[PDB]
Amino acid sequence: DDPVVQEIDVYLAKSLAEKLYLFQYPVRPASMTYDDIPHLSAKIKP
Amino acid sequence: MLLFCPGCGNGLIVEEGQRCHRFACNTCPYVHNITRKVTNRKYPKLKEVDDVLG
Amino acid sequence: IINIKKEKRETDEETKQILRMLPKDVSVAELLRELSLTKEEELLFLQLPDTLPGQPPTQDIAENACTLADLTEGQVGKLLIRKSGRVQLLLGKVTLDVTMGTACSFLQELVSVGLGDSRTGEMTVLGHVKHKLVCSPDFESLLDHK
Amino acid sequence: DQEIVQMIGTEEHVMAAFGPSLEECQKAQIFTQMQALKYIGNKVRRQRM
Ligand SMILES: [Zn+2]
Repeated sequence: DDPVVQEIDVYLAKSLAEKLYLFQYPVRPASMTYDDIPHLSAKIKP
Repeated sequence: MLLFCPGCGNGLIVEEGQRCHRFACNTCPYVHNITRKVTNRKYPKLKEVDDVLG
Repeated sequence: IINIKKEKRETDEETKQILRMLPKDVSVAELLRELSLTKEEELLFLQLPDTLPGQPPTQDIAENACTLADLTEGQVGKLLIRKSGRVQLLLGKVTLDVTMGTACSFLQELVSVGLGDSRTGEMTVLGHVKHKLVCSPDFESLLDHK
Repeated sequence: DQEIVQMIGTEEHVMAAFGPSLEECQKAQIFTQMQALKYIGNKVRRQRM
C-alpha cells in the first residue's frame, strides 16, 4: 500500500488565528441556513 | 406525530385556525398551514394464529 | 406554502417529510470525489492531537504542548493516500492517520469575527462546515520503531 | 425540545416512547430554565430548618 496518488500539501495560516470562531446550531439542520435571514446585531465579549 | 418549530424547536400542536388546520408552537407565533394529506402509520404487529399445542 | 420553511422531521438526514411529488463515506474517497469528480473548494474541520511532533520555535519554552499557534506559515506536512483506503499525514519524521469524524448533520457556519477596532468589529461568514476529520498518532508505528 | 429529543435518540420507537413525556411537559407552562428551577424548588423540602 504505497502512496500512489493524492499527495496533497498542508499549509498553515496565522492571519485569522485570533479572529476565527466556529458557530454551530444544534437545532438547525444543515439544509436550512441563515443566509436569507436579515441579522440586526451581535453582542460579544473578548 | 412529533414535529418541531424551526424557530425555537419546541413541539408543534395541531390547531384549527381561521382558514385551515395548522401546526403551531406554544412559545412563538410560528405556524404552518396544512396543504395536502399528512399521514403517520404505525403498523402494529397483529395477533398471530397460535397453534393447537398438545 | 413556502418551500424553504417547511416543517422539519426529527431525522436531520431525512427532513423531507413532504415532497413536491446515506452510506458512510471514507476519507480517501471523500478527497477523491472532492478533487477528481469536482473542483469546487470545500471547508473541512479536522481535529489535531494535543501535542504536535515539534518544538515551539523560540517561544520561551520543557517538553510543553506544541500547537499550531507556535508554528509558522508555509508547508508543514504532506497528505498521503495509500492503497486499500489508508489516509496518512506525514508531518515530519512521524506519520499520523486521518479518519472520518462524527457525521454532523446540523448547521455549522465557519465565520471570522475580527475586532478591527476596540468599539466596532466585523463578523465575516467564511463558509459552511459539512465534514469532520480526526487525526491520530499511529501508536503502533511509534511502538514498533523503538 | 428538539435538542432533548435528539439527545434521547432519533429512532422511531424512541420518539414514540418519549412522546408522552413531551406531551406531559407541554401540558404545563414550563418552557424556560427559570420556570423549571422554580418548579423543582417548589418540589424541594428543607432539611429540618
Ligand atoms: Zn416553535
